[PDB]
Amino acid sequence: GFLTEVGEARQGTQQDEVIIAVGPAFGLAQTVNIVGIPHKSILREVIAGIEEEGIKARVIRCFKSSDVAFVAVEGNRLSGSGISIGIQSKGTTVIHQQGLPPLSNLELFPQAPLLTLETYRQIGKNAARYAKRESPQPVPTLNDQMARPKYQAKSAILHIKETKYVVTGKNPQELRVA
Amino acid sequence: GFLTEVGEARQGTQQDEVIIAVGPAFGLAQTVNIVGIPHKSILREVIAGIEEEGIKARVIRCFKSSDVAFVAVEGNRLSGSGISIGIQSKGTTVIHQQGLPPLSNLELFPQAPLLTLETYRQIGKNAARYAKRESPQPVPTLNDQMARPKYQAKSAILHIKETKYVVTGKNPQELRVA
Amino acid sequence: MRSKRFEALAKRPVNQDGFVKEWIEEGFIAMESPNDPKPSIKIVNGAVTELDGKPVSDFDLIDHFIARYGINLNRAEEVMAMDSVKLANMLCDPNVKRSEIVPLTTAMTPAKIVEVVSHMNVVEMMMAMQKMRARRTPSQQAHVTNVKDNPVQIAADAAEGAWRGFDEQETTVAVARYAPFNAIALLVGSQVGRPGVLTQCSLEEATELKLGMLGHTCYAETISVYGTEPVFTDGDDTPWSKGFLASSYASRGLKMRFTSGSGSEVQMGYAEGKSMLYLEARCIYITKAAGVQGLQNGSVSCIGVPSAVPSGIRAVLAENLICSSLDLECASSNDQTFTHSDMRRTARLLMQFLPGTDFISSGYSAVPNYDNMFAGSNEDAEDFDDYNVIQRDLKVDGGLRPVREEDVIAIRNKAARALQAVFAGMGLPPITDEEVEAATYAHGSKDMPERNIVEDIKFAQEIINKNRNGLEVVKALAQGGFTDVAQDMLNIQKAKLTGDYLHTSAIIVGDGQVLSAVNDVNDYAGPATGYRLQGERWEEIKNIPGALDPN
Amino acid sequence: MRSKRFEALAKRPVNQDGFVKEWIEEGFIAMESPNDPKPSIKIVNGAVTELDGKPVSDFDLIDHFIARYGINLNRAEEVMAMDSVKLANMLCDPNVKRSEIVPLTTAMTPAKIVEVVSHMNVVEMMMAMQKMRARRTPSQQAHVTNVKDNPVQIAADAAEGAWRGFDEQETTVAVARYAPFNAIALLVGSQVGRPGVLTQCSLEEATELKLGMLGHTCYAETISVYGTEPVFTDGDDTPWSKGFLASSYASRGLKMRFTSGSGSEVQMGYAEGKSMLYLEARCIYITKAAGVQGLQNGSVSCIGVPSAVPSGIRAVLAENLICSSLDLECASSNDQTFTHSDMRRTARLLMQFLPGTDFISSGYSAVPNYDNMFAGSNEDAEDFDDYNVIQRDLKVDGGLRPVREEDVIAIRNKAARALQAVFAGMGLPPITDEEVEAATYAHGSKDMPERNIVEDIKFAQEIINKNRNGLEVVKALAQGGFTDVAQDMLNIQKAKLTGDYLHTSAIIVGDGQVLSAVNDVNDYAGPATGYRLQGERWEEIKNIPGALDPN
Amino acid sequence: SARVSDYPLANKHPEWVKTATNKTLDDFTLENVLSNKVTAQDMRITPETLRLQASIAKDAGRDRLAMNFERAAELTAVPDDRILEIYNALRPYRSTKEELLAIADDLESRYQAKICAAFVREAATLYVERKKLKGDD
Amino acid sequence: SARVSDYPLANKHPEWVKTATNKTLDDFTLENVLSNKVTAQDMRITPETLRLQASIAKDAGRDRLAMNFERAAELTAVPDDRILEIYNALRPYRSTKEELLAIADDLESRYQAKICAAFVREAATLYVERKKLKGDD
Ligand code: COY
Ligand code: COY
Ligand SMILES: [K+]
Ligand SMILES: [K+]
Ligand SMILES: [K+]
Ligand SMILES: [K+]
Repeated sequence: GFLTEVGEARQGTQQDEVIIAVGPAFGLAQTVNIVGIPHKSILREVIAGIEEEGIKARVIRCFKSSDVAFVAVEGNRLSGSGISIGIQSKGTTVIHQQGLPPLSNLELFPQAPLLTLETYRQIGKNAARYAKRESPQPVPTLNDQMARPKYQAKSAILHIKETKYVVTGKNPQELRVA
Repeated sequence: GFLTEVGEARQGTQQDEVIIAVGPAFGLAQTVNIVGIPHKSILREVIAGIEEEGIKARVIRCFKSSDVAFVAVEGNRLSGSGISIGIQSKGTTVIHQQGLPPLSNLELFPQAPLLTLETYRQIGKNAARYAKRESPQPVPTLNDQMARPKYQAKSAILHIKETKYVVTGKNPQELRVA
Repeated sequence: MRSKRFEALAKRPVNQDGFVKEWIEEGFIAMESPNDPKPSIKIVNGAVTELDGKPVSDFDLIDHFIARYGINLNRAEEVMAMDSVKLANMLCDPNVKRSEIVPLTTAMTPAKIVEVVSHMNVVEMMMAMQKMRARRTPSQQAHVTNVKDNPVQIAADAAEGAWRGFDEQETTVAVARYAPFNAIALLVGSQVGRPGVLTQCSLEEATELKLGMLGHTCYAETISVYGTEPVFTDGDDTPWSKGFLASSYASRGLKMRFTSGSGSEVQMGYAEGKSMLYLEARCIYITKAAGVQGLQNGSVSCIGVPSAVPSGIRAVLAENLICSSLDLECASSNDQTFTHSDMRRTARLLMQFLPGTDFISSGYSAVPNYDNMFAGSNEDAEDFDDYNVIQRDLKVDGGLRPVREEDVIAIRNKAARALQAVFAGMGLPPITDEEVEAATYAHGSKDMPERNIVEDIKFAQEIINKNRNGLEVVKALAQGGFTDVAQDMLNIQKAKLTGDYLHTSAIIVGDGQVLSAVNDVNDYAGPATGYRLQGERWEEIKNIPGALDPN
Repeated sequence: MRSKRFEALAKRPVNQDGFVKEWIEEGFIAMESPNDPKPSIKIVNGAVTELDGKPVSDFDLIDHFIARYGINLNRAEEVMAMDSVKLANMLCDPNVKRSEIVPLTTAMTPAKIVEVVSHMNVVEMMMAMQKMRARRTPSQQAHVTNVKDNPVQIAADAAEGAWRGFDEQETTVAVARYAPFNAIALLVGSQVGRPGVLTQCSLEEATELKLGMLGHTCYAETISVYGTEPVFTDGDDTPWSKGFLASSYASRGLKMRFTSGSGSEVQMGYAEGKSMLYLEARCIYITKAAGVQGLQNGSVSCIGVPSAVPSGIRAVLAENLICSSLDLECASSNDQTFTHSDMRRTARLLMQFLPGTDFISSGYSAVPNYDNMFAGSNEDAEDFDDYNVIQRDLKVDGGLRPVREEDVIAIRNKAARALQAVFAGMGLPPITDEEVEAATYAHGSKDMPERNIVEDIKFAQEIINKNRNGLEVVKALAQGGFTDVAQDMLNIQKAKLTGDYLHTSAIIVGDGQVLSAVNDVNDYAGPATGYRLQGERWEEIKNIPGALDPN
Repeated sequence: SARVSDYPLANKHPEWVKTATNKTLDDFTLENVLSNKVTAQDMRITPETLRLQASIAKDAGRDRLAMNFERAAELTAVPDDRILEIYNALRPYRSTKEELLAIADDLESRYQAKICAAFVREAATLYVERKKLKGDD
Repeated sequence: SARVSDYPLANKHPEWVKTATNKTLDDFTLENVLSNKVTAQDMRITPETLRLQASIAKDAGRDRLAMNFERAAELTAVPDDRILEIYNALRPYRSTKEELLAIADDLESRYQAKICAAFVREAATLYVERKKLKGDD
């Protein structure tokens, strides 16, 4: 595998670290995203995005909800920078920030099948730029009128399955590297 | 103005001609077929196809019905060879034969928009070959599923207009062709 | 400068369709014309003296035929006096029984029943159609044709179409002299797909009857009638020649129906100033009067005429509803191209598909439309998956089902091999193994080796001239290693001896069991009653390709 | 060896669609699930103690809300004891008035009314919908978006859509911080196309309310409710917070509806083993209980979920019918892509289009789908001619009309000009004359000059930060010489002052005339009654482009 | 008199249906086809069968259908080529009045087809009035 | 009380919609907007109007819609930012029970929003049972 819980995740310190909050089945019951991009590669480009911006990249697995907004929110609480990136096993991703209501965000990627590894790295990059309070220009908008026709039912099944690993009230876990 | 009526057509006496039988508005109130080919040009090519085979072409205008089978039957009745070609103003064509029921024929061209001047000449050629009792291979099938969608309403309108020139009981007129 | 919005719109396929402003004086109006006659009847000593305006002195052959044989004169005065709006309400009311309505509608004049259905919208008309449909079980009919009159291909396409669910299949010719081959190929291939499927070969009237007399068909449908006298005359018949023909088919034990359809009279130049629906009602009463059990209508081959004008597709549903309401089987068209637009042809089809009719289409093309010899159908073979998905989406029984490629291949193959044995046994131009394989895997004639049409037509010709009948086909199958198929052919021939399938809406299902309006009585009374898609048939319809098990 | 028939079939667009076999245990089933609860209710001293099998001791927040406020308790036992098959029959019977049914259906429990409508086929549902629809006149709602959030384009498109007949129009954002621009653009352009057209800008709940407080919208619709408590929770609300929100909008004079739609709970992971239809019914009763006048439903954004399973599109019509049977306005979806197939999407739309609903679609895309920011609608701008052709074909009023290129071009032009004046007066990032000619002639954002997102977004965010209100828009209109538009803008706010358009199904037509279920009472009683397409409106519908005048 | 309770004949009363030539349904076997013990001439519906079906149609509320069946029963006695001649005779402009009246006399006197004879005389009379006789086009 | 016969107010009784400000619909003019004779609050619907509409709803057979309009009339007294505050407070896991009860007392005592206070108090006890308060997640 590639992900190792290394205890309950502790509050951030420095405002120059970005947390990647991962759904409760990411890299476990599910290893690839809705179109086959592997979780390790996705974590790989996300981290590489942040780091190369010169910011720390911390990763936790979220438990109290499988909803991408809420798992991102879980992360923004602990991110020393207040910026976090929420990611579901199917691949849907969000860049959050403390002070925003859960169903608000900095940037949303609401059609997972359109994401690419190149998109994942941009997201990490941007998250880092936000963490330095840099105001990056947003990742270019991806949209396809047939994405739902082709993938929404599958998205549903994947979400159903990931959702079976939600633990109410359980605190995010810190995770170690490849 | 290229067609002159020169009296009641009489019965042919020898198997040496094909009658071309045209509807009662042909070359008069209507002067092109459904897709704009000039009546003049149509008549020219069918006549040439017939003559090309060493047979006489004789043209008549029919009045008792504007239906192309009945037009052609009026012509086969009078044809020395028993063979006739029925042509409506809108372009619909039939090769008919003395002896067949009105709604039977040797060859039928039931999608007038698809006919070209090359088709019309081939039709004349085949008509001549029947006249001479050969067994010509039929003009190849033209068919197109969108012909009715595109043209059936227009075909009805052109037929309504030609039909106004029908005269019950008026015998066909032999035509001089300029 | 042009609008880019309008430039994109101008390119849409629907804008290639033919549209026309109404031309009321020439009848180029689908329905509800100000020239249509006010319903009326007058009867003196049991004989009609006035009908829908016209005095008996002015009757044409159609008026005479309808006034004498098309209307229940015993209740005509009573029903004329009823309110047409109430009657229309009765049609769509789920609690007014079909059996309570038919005594009333069959006493209506043509103008009266048109006035009634013209108060209705299409939702109301569909609500009515599911109830008035004569057979409880809806069905389906397909065309099986190709532009080469390839008989091997026709047998294979016919087997596939029967397997997919068509209960009737219809061929016709690119080259008319091929007809006997097409007919035989259709019949053989149809019995291989599903023993019981009825077959017809649509030709000039005398020619088709003779073909039927030789035993190479199971029924006839394109027995045309027309709604004005001049047009009927150019159709080379009268109500009396067509009624005699009807009885001639029955005297040979052959099922038959008439064909009509809105817009024929416009198309053929004489509408006598009336709307298409009013003239089509005359056609429907001619059919009733002749004693013919059923009718193919819903514009049929003239669909570009009502579709061109306002409310033409509503009119088409209305003529179907009049047909069923007058207690005739309705083979409800959906068999002919009128549009370049997938959206538009879908809307036209759902009018019949959603309520269900005796034959939802009278000629779905079971071949790609390039091979359709009635110049294109409203649906073709490439739409089969769509059709099944919509059945599943709406829980509607459209008469068809999903099928497995391997079953279709096996069945197409068997049909071609049986026909090969037929040609060999009858001494007809050989069908080669290569042709059997191509027919097996073909989509259309483009996939078929070319044949020697000179040899085919010569022997097809001789079937007619030497009166080679249907038992020759049975023997060659029996003698050629196809006893099962031979038995099935014999069985469908035997159906011609009982008269059972001569009744309203008859098809033959299961093990040669006749299924008609007489023994499959539509008993609709609202929700949870009447024919309902359910049970095993629903499971069958649910099972479309691509439906992955979520777990 | 492959069948070429199957190879052709495999290529068809419909086979790109997502299909799934039912998964009963996870609620991946559209309706008629063996896990749905048996209808029941117990009342003691005016309060519910039992609801659909569940004791009050076990009620979740949804049960409590529905039990305490969502049901007509005065006739609930009466109606519970009626046969569901009889009640379904009453629903589609043209002679049982809507006013006789509403007291009974509003007294039904969610499981009861689901049971009732599940006895129906789609023809019966449509027959019932045309009667139960609260507004006598059907209407239509459009999406007005683009992938750039380009405001001058939004204003142009808004103007054209209003001119084509939409009575409500909806925008939303590619980038959320652009929202105030979109909203103002939509309002201005909408009033230019037809004064009275209602506009909304769909956002997260607290954000949308604030934009409405500031006067940059006239109503709100995407006020979501969900049918299981865990899903509702992930939606970040409860029935009480959404009920509070509903009244908050009304307290500011803003019309609003909730949004729900089958499949959301499956999509969001907790169906509690129930059918989509049963969970949706709970959503509809949540809406009723909250005192909210109307509802956007028919799966809406979750349409890939019920459409993947059998009878999903029938369930979508059924949930629209439950909505109208509960005396709620129904904005019936037809606003979200679920298929690559034109045939299939047309069948899905006709379910609502044929009978007519309060809003036949709750977001027809008035831009090409590439520009649709709800990830595509079931119809878009390129379908307008088809949509008009089908209206004409069936004599169905689908709420829209054929238009002239010259008129659209003018109208898009005055709207781009107006928004241009507004940005000036407001000191917003300038809209060049360049931009104005492009939006005049655009089909979409591909035809528009790129803008400075940064400057726009900066000024957009400041409109909300600095609470810049509608008056600013109004003055700027007046200042730049668009008094008319500025008046029209004024007139919307006026409507806000009167409260008349807060009622069930209200739209605003003609000279600021409210048209709602209160003063446009649907009185259907069968054929020739209720709303009928006729007179000048029919003439308008007949007048499609390309109709050639026959003489 | 047959009623809808008697339908389908093949199931309810196969015996009632015995052909042209005293063959029964069960006589039509592959074996009998192959030995020619049965041939096309045996495989012909009878006037009796069609009149039974006519009674069932009437019982089903379909009197004109019944009358069609009654005409067909008569026509079973008319040979195939004569059927085609008479059909063609009735088509517009084929016949003179006297030729139709003679077909009618022949139907009645040679085949006892009195209904069809009546039918053809009715067409002759109306073909005069509406001008669809030879020479009227 | 207002009836369906009284609707639309704008058409039948426009003078019943005089603002609390006492100035009619007709006063809402561009000119007046320009001259600042009418201003942003000026177009604030009144509780009076909402109670009118509530009665019509009732008359129309829509009791829950009426109830919503009554809550709404109450809520006209609550400032915009306060509205948002209370809405957010009702969202899952935002508040303690005591905090919700404080909101309801406030509604009742400061704004005489009686119905809304009862609605919030209702929310408070059920959020306890169904575990939607702060810390329940
Ligand atoms: C529309 C059509 C008609 C209709 C219009 C006829 C007309 N005269 O106006 C219709 C339905 C009334 C009709 C009748 C018949 C009668 C002939 C009547 C007559 N006087 O013409 C017919 C004898 C059937 C019968 N039972 O009697 C007949 C036949 C056999 C045929 C075939 C001819 C074979 C041949 N001879 O080689 C045919 C090729 C089909 C086939 N594969 O067998 C086809 C031409 C068959 C065609 C299939 C095909 N492959 O083309 C098809 C489907 C499409 C033609 C088209 O739209 N072309 C496009 C148009 C823009 O071009 P156009 O040149 O203007 O087209 C004209 C010609 O086709 C002509 N024409 C049409 N048929 C026909 C036949 C003969 C012998 C001649 C000389 C000229 C014929 O009419 C049109 C319009 O002016 C067509 N018809 Co007609 C198909 C019959 C289908 C079953 C009955 N039926 C279906 N709908 C209805 C209805 N609403 N009412 C009543 N009956 C019916 N037909 N048709 N028809
Ligand atoms: C399907 C969909 C949903 C539905 C599923 C959501 C889910 N959590 O499972 C639905 C209807 C319940 C829904 C709700 C919301 C709620 C949030 C609830 C939540 N916890 O997610 C929402 C806050 C609205 C509200 N009033 O509360 C919300 C919004 C605003 C948005 C926008 C987010 C903007 C932003 N934040 O930057 C958005 C871009 C639309 C827009 N242009 O405004 C869109 C993503 C908007 C999308 C438009 C777009 N441009 O993409 C759209 C239309 C298509 C996405 C898709 O199918 N992708 C294909 C799929 C295979 O890829 P995927 O990666 O697996 O897709 C996932 C993400 O989109 C995610 N997701 C969806 N929305 C959303 C929002 C946020 C903040 C986050 C973090 C994640 C969100 O869910 C899907 C499936 O898991 C979509 N949604 Co929602 C759309 C709301 C529309 C009106 C209400 N509505 C419509 N239908 C019904 C219904 N039947 N019942 C009840 N309510 C509704 N949505 N949505 N949504
Ligand atoms: K007709
Ligand atoms: K057919
Ligand atoms: K729902
Ligand atoms: K919407």
